[PDB]
Order: sequence, then C-alpha cells, then structure tokens
Amino acid sequence: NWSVEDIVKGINSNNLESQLQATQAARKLLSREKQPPIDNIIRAGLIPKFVSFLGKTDCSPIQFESAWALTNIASGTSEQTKAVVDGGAIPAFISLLASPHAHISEQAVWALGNIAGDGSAFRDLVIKHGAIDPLLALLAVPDLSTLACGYLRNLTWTLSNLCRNKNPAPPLDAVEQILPTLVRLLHHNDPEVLADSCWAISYLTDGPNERIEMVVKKGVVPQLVKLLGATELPIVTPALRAIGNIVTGTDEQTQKVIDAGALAVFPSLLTNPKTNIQKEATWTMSNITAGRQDQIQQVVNHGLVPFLVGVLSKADFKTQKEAAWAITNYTSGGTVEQIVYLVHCGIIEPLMNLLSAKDTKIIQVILDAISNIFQAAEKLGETEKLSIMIEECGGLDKIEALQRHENESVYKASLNLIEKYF
Amino acid sequence: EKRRKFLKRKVW
Repeated sequence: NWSVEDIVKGINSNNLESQLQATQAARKLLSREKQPPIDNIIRAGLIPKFVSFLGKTDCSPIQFESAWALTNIASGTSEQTKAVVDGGAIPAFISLLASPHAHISEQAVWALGNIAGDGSAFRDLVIKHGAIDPLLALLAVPDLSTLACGYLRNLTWTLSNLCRNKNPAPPLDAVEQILPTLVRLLHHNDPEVLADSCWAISYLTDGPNERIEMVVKKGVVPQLVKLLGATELPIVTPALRAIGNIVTGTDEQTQKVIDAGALAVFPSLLTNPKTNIQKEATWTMSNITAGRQDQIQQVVNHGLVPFLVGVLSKADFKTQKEAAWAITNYTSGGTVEQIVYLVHCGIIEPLMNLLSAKDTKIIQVILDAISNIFQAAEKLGETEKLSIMIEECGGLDKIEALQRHENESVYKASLNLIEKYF
Repeated sequence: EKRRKFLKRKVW
C-alpha cells in the first residue's frame, strides 16, 4: 500500500529493480477495489514512464507491471484513457501483442480493448496503428480450445470493442478482416466468449442494411438463432439484439432470420420474466410484422398472435408500446384474413384499454391500427359488428374522450373514427 | 465497455 510519493520516488530512481518495485506498487494501488487513485497517478506524470517501461524487452516483469497499471488507468474516464493514449501507449501495446510471454500479450490485448472501448475515435486510431493483424494472428490456431480460457475471453472482448460504436461505424475493411474470426468464435463453447461474440455481431448489425448484409453473408443467422435458444441470459440478450437488428433490414434478411427457425423461440421470449428480453422480443416481432404478407403468415402459423395479445394485455408499458407498434404494422401490411384472425384472437379489448395511457405516440399507433381493422371490416362488410365490439369493451368512450385530446392528429383521428363508423 | 483488472423501426 505505497503512497504515490513513494511510487514516484522509486520510478524516478536510476535503478531498474527499484523502478520495477515501484511500478508493481502502482499496479496494486490501481487494482484495489475501492476508488483507485487514477487521477493522482496521472498528475504525478507517471504515464510516460510506464509507456517507456512497456518497451523494456530486457525486463519482462516491468513490461507486465506497467501494462497492468496502464490498463487500469485506461479503464476509467475518457480523460484518463486519453491520458494513456497521449503517452504513446497504443503502438507500445501493439508491439507487446507479439510478446513471447502470454500474460504480457494478454495484458496488451486488455489495454487495447479499454482504449478502443472509449469510443469510435480511439477505436479507429487503434485500428490505424495496425492492431487487427496481430490480434487475429493470436487466434490463428486449429482449435481455439487449446488457448487459455481467460486469454480467449479477453481477445474476444477486445475484438468486440473494435466492432463497437457508430458515428462512424468501424471501417468496412476492418469489419471484413475481423468477421471470419468472429464466426469462428461464435461457434466456440465458452459462454463468455459466445456472449461477447454475439455482442460484437449485434454491434455490426446495428446500422444500414449494407452492414447487416456483410454479417448475414457469413451465414451466422442459424447460429444466432441456436444461441437465442440458450439458457444463459448473457447469451440470449445479445443474440436477441442481433436478431432484432437483422430483422430491421430488408425482407430478404428478415426471411433469412425466419428460415433459421427464430419464431419457434418467441413463445418463451415474449413471456420471458426479464422485462428487457420481453421488450426486445416484442420490438423484433413488430419489425417482423412490418414485412411481407407471407412473413406475417409465418408469424400467424407459429401461434405468436395470441402471445402478442397477451403482451398487449399485461406487460411493462414499453413492451406494450412495442406490441402496439407490432399490431399496427400487422394491420397495415396484413391481408383481410390475417386482420380478421387478429380480431378473433382478442386484440380489440386490450388495444382499447391501452388508449387510457398518458402517452401520445401509443395513442396514435393504436388509432392507426383501429383504422386499419375498420378498413378490413369495411372490405368484409362487418364494420357494424366491429363497432359493437369496440363499444362493448368500453372503447367507444375512450375514443370519445380522445376527441378532446391536446394533439391535433389524435383528436382528428378519433373524430374520423367515431364519425365514419360509430 | 471498459474493464479494470483486479487482484421498419431501427430503434425501439
């Protein structure tokens, strides 16, 4: 438990062993569980010394200790990571990636992961210094199972951080370079490696449809669905995020998701006790019901409409908003037969009960869905019966109240509904 | 993310 003053005294000595002991003391100080004195270490001007120690091939222990200390400094605020980067640490860590000592290369991997995880600027800077090639060289083995577990986990997490963040998204050539190894890792058995690989894929699929296409071309969707059917929440969460991102794309990518059998997992997802899982799954379903009519039909065949009715009847309010969106997309793109099936499953009463919420957007979505169902009934001539249903569940009173809403669109649409049908 | 070493709607 040295003081920063003693650490500085030792590091400023012309004795490599005293410097090593002071650097180890700094590492232990920065590795304590409560409030590491990162700012105090920075103010003492110690980062340049640690960076210089990173290059002492003659003394591997001081390399390791300084790498650990700099890793922990770079794990803090953006200003602290920036202090690490300004010391010239990026190229030193990249040079250490090829060290013959596995623990030192692993520490360099960790440090680069923190730096890249700061944000898109430092991510792209790490990429410009040439980290991807040595990082992937570390994983160029016939069987990943021969690598140490922690080493593989750290490599996967750092790679995921290189795939992370937008504005801008990672360089396309870098994504193309990394994706094959990402597929390999996505077929690994370790739960943490799988979780971090799924997170990386979720990052890569979060953007324009061209990036989604880069990912889907690798054939990972079946594996993503298999992982979606996993037991570990830390794996299901990123897998579900990636699947949702993918189905935000073209009808062909959504169809790739459907063909892999994803819908068969949604009975559980739409009833998952974790609210975030339910919300993400309902959002995915809403984007799926915004697709082609055969895709809505596949949603119907898997028996998911009753699950949407359930989520609409009882769930977190945000999940209910996602379900209202799903219903509006369904009724906007669906055939008259599918809309009638939706009505037969009991959508009217929950959709009308949700009109009492103090949220304008869900109100407008629900009114659009009601208009679509009424158009279907008109096409069938059952508008009268549907109005009877809406009146029995107390919904006519809700639309009558919406008449006097503080939003133009809401009042206008409620008026149109009551005058064109009621 | 950062780690310390111890010891269609595109948006929802």
